[PDB]
Amino acid sequence: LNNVVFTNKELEDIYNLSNKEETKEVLKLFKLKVNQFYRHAFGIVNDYNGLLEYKEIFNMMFLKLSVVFDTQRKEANNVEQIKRNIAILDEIMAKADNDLSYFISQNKNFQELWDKAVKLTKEMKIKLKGQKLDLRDGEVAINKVRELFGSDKNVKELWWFRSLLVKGVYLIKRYYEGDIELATTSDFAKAVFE
Amino acid sequence: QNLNNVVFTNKELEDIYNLSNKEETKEVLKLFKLKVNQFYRHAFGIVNDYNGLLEYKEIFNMMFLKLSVVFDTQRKEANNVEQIKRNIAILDEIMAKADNDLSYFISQNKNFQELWDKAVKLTKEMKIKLKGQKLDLRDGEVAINKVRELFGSDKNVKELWWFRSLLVKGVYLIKRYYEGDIELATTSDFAKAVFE
Repeated sequence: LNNVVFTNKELEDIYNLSNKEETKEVLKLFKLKVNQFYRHAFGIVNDYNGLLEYKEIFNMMFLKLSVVFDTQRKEANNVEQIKRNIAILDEIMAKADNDLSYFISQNKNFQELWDKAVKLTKEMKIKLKGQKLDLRDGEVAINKVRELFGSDKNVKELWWFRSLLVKGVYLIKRYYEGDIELATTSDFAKAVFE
Repeated sequence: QNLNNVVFTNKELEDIYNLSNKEETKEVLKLFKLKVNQFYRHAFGIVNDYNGLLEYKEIFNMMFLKLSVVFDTQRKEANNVEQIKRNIAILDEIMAKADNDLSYFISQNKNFQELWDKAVKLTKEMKIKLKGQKLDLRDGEVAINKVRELFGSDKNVKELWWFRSLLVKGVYLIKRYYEGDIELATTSDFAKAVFE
């Protein structure tokens, strides 16, 4: 439910203020950075949504940007300041990347799991070659991984823990839909209800 | 998911029970009938309480393979009480091995016990968290999304969500790749590393 990100309308309004003629070829560069910025920001939101701290990082990016827009809004023709603002946007993205790394490296096995996902993906190139796979769902996608690497230590742990979790939310759902007697539906349910 | 033409229908089971028509082989036939039930219970218990374990299908099938053999004996000895008694003992031995196998594997896979406990622990907690939340959606997606939404901070669901997100991204881009695309090598740091 984004509201922290400026609409293309709002961005165009801000670009306008840079009406003078000298502040024109710099305004070209500024417009380019703001785009690289958006790309960089959303890249984070759909390449790192698995990282808890991704929302924080995304938001800081736009909070810091809004500040730069404040400057621009009341100095839209100050080319030397626009040049600096362009540098600040670069500084903002550089910190977002730093944050991204700090967290990924602070989460024990996050680096290892990343490499593994990279390694198995490369292998998927081979395995899927002309397999004409075509289905939408994290399910189908994840089932494929199981189907191809069921013997891998990491996808094994993921599939096992996953199966239990899913089983756990389905039964509690049943429980609250009036049921019980569930305490003897499986060893899992028995341990969950005892 | 192994659970097909290896398991005898209740029709087939009834046919086999019939052969035990004599009258002495009747009170034993009651016990045999009981064991075969406990057996099915035990077997399917494995298929819906351990499907997360790769080797579950193997175990399930061994159980019915070994069972089929006991049925062969019963079929041509349906009135041999002392044999029936032994068969009942064999079914007990079959279940005992299935349990052995289930343990062997689970302990050969390191963190499986830990993850099981954790899933149990978090589920217990879901009882409290979900109380009157009227959750009602089908999909492993929705189900797992909920777990992330409730325990996003847990060490284990954290690793699962991270590794999961990358794997899914990896299978989707390779799919794109094979649908004629490329230029993908610069769509993300992940794709770059995948294609370099």
